Amino acid sequence: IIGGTECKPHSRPYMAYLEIVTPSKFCGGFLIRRNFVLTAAHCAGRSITVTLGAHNITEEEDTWQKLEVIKQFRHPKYNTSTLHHDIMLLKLKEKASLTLAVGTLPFPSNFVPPGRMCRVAGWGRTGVLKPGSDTLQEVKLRLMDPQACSHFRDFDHNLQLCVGNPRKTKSAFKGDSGGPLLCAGVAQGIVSYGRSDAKPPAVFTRISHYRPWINQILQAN
Amino acid sequence: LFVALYDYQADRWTDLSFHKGEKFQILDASPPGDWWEARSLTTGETGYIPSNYVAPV
Repeated sequence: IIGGTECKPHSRPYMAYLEIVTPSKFCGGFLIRRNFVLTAAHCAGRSITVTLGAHNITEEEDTWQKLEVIKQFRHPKYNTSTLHHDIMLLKLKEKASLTLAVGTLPFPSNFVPPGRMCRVAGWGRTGVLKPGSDTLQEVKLRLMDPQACSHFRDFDHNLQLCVGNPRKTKSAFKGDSGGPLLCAGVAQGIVSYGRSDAKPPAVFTRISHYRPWINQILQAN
Repeated sequence: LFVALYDYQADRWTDLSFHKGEKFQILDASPPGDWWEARSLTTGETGYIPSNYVAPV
């Protein structure tokens, strides 16, 4: 999270932390079911460890729950030129235990417009040339006219959200990928990608679009 | 295992920058797209790269 503040610890009990190996790599995600994490497809990997209950990602706390992802549901449409369909589902090896510091973020039993504010949270870098944040950070961003992402490689306002005012620094950055964009407390987008120089807006996966692909998976599993 | 034939500064924070002569351990070449997931032998970094850009030894 570039230009945010550290969260109130465990205030975001859905926040998943992903540890992916092929080397190692790290992403965000969020918990939608007791055995499912929602993330992005460019995080896929040989094997992945999932830490839940964390605030400081380097301090082992008792709220923590590390679980082995035993299935990977990469969206089949996922394409690496446009980074369309940057969404992936993960079946955890074990149903997590719902506490205070660890909780699911349910989806209602709606296409979202530019204008509103939103929030995303993550342990990603807090600046272009900085390290990933030890502690979970968050930031409030605005939904933009998709002509604001116009110069993004094949931006599609139906598959993607254009998140973050260009007149601010506040933005999601590297490592924050897979983390939920929560609009008024509802997940509406997953951090996908953005500029190398960290200039906003960044491209978020439009949740609404893939909600059936999702419904299908959780049902058949 | 792949090499670089030209210097390259990526646009997306999902992709690697690299120089001529840099070398790469590819990782996920399955997704449909110009780009493969690789690992810099030079920086140790993981990210996507252009497949018309690199060359195998």
